[PDB]
Amino acid sequence: SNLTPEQQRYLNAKKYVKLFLVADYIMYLKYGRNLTAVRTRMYDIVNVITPIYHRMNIHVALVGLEIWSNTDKIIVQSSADVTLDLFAKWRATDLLSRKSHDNAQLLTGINFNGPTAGLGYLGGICNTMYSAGIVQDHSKIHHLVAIAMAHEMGHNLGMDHDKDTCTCGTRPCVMAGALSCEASFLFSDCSQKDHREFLIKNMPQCILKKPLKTDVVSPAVCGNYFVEVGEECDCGSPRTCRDPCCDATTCKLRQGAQCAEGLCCDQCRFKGAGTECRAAKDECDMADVCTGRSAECTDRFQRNGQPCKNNNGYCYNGKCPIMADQCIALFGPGATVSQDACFQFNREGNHYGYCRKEQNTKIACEPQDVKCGRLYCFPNSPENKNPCNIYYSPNDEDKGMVLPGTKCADRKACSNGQCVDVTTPY
Amino acid sequence: SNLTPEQQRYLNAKKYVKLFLVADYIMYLKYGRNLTAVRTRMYDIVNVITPIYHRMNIHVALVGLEIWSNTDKIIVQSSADVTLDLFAKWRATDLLSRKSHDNAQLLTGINFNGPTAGLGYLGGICNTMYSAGIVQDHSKIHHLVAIAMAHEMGHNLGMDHDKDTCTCGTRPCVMAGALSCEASFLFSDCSQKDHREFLIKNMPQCILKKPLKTDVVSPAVCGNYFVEVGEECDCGSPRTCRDPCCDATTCKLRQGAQCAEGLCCDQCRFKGAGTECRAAKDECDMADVCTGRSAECTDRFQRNGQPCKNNNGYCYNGKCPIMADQCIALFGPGATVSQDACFQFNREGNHYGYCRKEQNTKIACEPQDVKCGRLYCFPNSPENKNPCNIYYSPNDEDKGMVLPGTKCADRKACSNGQCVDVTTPY
Ligand SMILES: *[C@@H]1O[C@H](CO)[C@@H](O[C@@H]2O[C@H](CO)[C@@H](O)[C@H](O)[C@H]2NC(C)=O)[C@H](O)[C@H]1NC(C)=O
Ligand SMILES: *[C@@H]1O[C@H](CO)[C@@H](O[C@@H]2O[C@H](CO)[C@@H](O)[C@H](O)[C@H]2NC(C)=O)[C@H](O)[C@H]1NC(C)=O
Ligand SMILES: CNC(=O)[C@H](Cc1c[nH]c2ccccc12)NC(=O)[C@@H](CC(=O)NO)CC(C)C
Ligand SMILES: CNC(=O)[C@H](Cc1c[nH]c2ccccc12)NC(=O)[C@@H](CC(=O)NO)CC(C)C
Ligand SMILES: [Ca+2]
Ligand SMILES: [Ca+2]
Ligand SMILES: [Ca+2]
Ligand SMILES: [Ca+2]
Ligand SMILES: [Co+3]
Ligand SMILES: [Zn+2]
Ligand SMILES: [Zn+2]
Repeated sequence: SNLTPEQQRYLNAKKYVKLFLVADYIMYLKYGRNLTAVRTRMYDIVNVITPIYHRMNIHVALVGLEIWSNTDKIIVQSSADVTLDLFAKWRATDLLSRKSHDNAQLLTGINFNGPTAGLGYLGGICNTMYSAGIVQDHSKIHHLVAIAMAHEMGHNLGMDHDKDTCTCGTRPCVMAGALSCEASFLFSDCSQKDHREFLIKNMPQCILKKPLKTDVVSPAVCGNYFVEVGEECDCGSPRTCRDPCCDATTCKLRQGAQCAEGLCCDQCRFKGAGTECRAAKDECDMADVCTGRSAECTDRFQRNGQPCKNNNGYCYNGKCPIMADQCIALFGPGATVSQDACFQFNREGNHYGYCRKEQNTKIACEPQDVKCGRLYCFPNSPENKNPCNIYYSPNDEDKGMVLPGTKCADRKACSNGQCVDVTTPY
Repeated sequence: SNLTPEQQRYLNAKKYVKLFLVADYIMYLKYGRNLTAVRTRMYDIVNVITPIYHRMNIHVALVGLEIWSNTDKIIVQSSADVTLDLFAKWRATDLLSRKSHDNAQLLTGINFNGPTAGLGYLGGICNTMYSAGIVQDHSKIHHLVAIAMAHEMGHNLGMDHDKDTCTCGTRPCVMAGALSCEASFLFSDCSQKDHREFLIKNMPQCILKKPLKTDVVSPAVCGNYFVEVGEECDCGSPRTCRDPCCDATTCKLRQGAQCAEGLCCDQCRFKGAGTECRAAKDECDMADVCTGRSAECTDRFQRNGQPCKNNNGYCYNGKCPIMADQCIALFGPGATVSQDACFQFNREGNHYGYCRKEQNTKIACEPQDVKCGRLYCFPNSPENKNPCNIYYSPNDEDKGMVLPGTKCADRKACSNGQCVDVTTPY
């Protein structure tokens, strides 16, 4: 109730963690230079992690797998801390450059200094440079290694270590700071909360996108609640399965049934074509309709240029980019758009003030394209004595620039560093 | 059901296990190419083993450590069975030829196929071809890796897996078929009995020899029940120590104490000079007496020459070496000394028949020193057609020759490939 319609809508949204596992050189050697063995080892670990996170309304999906059999791609060392750091960086510049994934975990055969069996950036989930974690293949029992991985992933998802009071049952919980073969596959009531609050406050977007059945590289497992290649539906085990449209025993649709789950499926039958499946959430969202011959129901948004937010902007691919909200995202609450005069600094085409970067140079904004270059904000505070303040980033000079589609005038929005009319398909 | 003098005598003897550990290349990489780390690992493991086996009157002592930091000497595969064989043969071939030890254990970071976490020949202790075992550094907790090694060594000591009727408390025992991370460091009642029986019906001699304090390659540890360099005594950990003569904390004798161990040590004091500390086992043995100013009991014997074995041999360093028994030792029962004529082949000076080596050459025997070269025996098998038979080891050529002090002529014995008189100090 206290949660915005979006927050509640976010929490209710099923979660997916497109995971990308990585086995290091020692893992390859550890398993007799047998890629099949290493690969299988990982698959199993996943078969333990998946059912664990189901109780968190999160489906871990192995969308990728890499075994450094020819040689490691990062200086994996006894220092769990350094290893994590190097792994994350590699993951940010190398891996993410060729394979899109929500989180990556490193399974190494090396032995980290001290009792630590893994590390994972707290809340780093979805984050390009922090949604990672490392785990030592510390025990022969893969069930224990999986828990270790779930632990690290637990951190990535905002969860902390269980404190004395925290409980999940009569045995230790995944987030217990110390392992043991008496460890369960349950998260303490604390973890449950920490996670929830984390989600509410951050709402990491990436964990919302469901991977394609083909994106999953893990051997299809019937009963894991996820329809994988070769399966028609997955409602879990015959005992837990609650969908009459599916045969939990073989993961196949039952005679007559055309679909099992989905917004466009009622009583095991494709909803009539034209029937609405998803209503409009905002003034830029367009109610979705069922094709009638499919089980899914793609999402569509209003046509760009559609006035939104009391005529303060124009819809852009479902969103309503306002120059005001952008300042609040760059500097925080209370932040406001600097007066017009400020944007005139874009006509200088200097290091920060510009509109477009054709090749690598900087083109000064045209007198009528100023509000499309660098965004000048002003934190509405009785302290700040500067009306014009920009948000620069040495790494990305685009960061801090007026987002595309941002209303730069009446019936106009920024396309490519220029204030153009919103009456033209953009 | 009864126990023979030699058996009881053997049982009472303090047992020692000069262990040699070997780490594979993966172990090297598994610990960041840090020899200190790998050594420390092996050291910690021995620290857990020692106390376990002491309860068995067995003092484990690390007399050798070899880390294959450059390359493995054998092809360590995921097949435990094949690795055990390769290692067992390597030891019998390369290792034993470089350093003497009672038993070797291969600690590898490789993962064995299936649940197997180690392997070790049954009752192969002291055997040059079977006193070996392979252990997987499967867990991060060296405690479980120690129990694993203790388990394999257990087999080497004639111990077998525990039956559901065997116990050692509430926790599972070392020789438990399944390795629980809650496993204790105790041996089941069955384990202890099989061991006793094994020792009685075998009496592996190598474990009777105590390792010189200078042979222990492992760092001195006050509490390892072994008086190493810089220690006056070692009653184990200060917590378990029960010896009223030793300061378990400093491994120093307490005030008013002259000793803590020794046949000539009683109640922390030296037994008075003259006191008997050992009876004569055979006819070539002389009762031993305490000096009064020492805790040890030197085992003196009869002067070499004393008639023994019903006048078939002459005492030699506490033993009565006679060809009669030698043949039986080399070719089993029924084997008897061949007829004089045979020994003539020793004059041959050829490949096998000789009396002694200079360096690479062999000084053939002479008409009299003939019966002091290669021992000639013959099987009593009716199907036998050869009177002169020989035992020859291409590995060690000395093997098969007549034993020193062995009664050759009448009142003479073999000294150095020569039949010298027994009256002369040989
Ligand atoms: C690589 O590892 C795989 C297993 O991880 C080995 O294949 C297994 O072989 C056994 C028979 O000994 C089968 O019972 C298993 O089902 C197989 N595992 C599966 C499902 O692949 C394979 O032999 C190893 N490679 C080699 C030849 O060393
Ligand atoms: C090589 O391995 C040894 C471990 O045997 C490391 O030494 C340890 O260093 C830590 C400090 O980080 C101490 O707390 C431990 O007590 C040390 N172990 C012992 C007993 O030596 C050493 O730092 C490693 N070297 C490298 C390059 O990492
Ligand atoms: C197998 N090793 C373990 O169980 C050690 C135990 C431990 C860590 N710190 C300690 C301080 C005192 C006593 C024991 C420990 N803990 C770990 O590996 C945990 C480390 C962690 O919290 N990583 O984020 C991750 C694990 C939960 C998978
Ligand atoms: C960590 N894995 C284990 O505990 C497995 C369990 C196991 C062996 N055989 C089985 C058959 C069916 C199911 C499980 C097993 N056992 C071992 O590693 C034991 C193997 C052995 O007997 N070595 O001599 C050595 C061990 C005591 C250290
Ligand atoms: Ca499935
Ligand atoms: Ca829609
Ligand atoms: Ca000691
Ligand atoms: Ca004596
Ligand atoms: Co003792
Ligand atoms: Zn943690
Ligand atoms: Zn066994």
